[PDB]
Amino acid sequence: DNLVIALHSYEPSHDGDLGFEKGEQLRILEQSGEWWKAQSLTTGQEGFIPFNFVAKANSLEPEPWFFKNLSRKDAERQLLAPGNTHGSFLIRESESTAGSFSLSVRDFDQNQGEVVKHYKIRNLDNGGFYISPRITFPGLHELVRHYTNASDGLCTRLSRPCQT
Amino acid sequence: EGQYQPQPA
Repeated sequence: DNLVIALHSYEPSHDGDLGFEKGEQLRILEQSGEWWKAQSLTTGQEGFIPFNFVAKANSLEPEPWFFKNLSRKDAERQLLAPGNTHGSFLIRESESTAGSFSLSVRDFDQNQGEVVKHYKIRNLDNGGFYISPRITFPGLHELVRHYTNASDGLCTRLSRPCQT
Repeated sequence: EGQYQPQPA
């Protein structure tokens, strides 16, 4: 069920490598750290690919954090229910800037207890998203995977997806 | 635009 698309052309260097093209559909068999095992859907060839040369070609709607048709002030109530906490987050289609996305994360502060902060995910050319121009991402899956492990810039760490 | 927070960079 797990499918990626190649961002770059790669020409093998090690024995066991799979070579591939920009725009090629590969399917993942194993995820060992930095060299994943894949089968190309174009040739049928198998081998190890460099992890950062590919992005998830897997539907966003199955993902726990992605709340398709949701609105700013609701995202704030969605998060403000019991069952959630600081670090709880979600991504939602931008009602304002159509074509776009926003990030809603519950946060704590001494003073006004518990804010829910919104951020703007800016679009890149073709393969890309970002929140800080310092790091750019090929897809939403890769953005989310980076910030749940580091907060760099964000005013919290993305602890948990929103629980409905 | 219309802007939320300030873009962390």
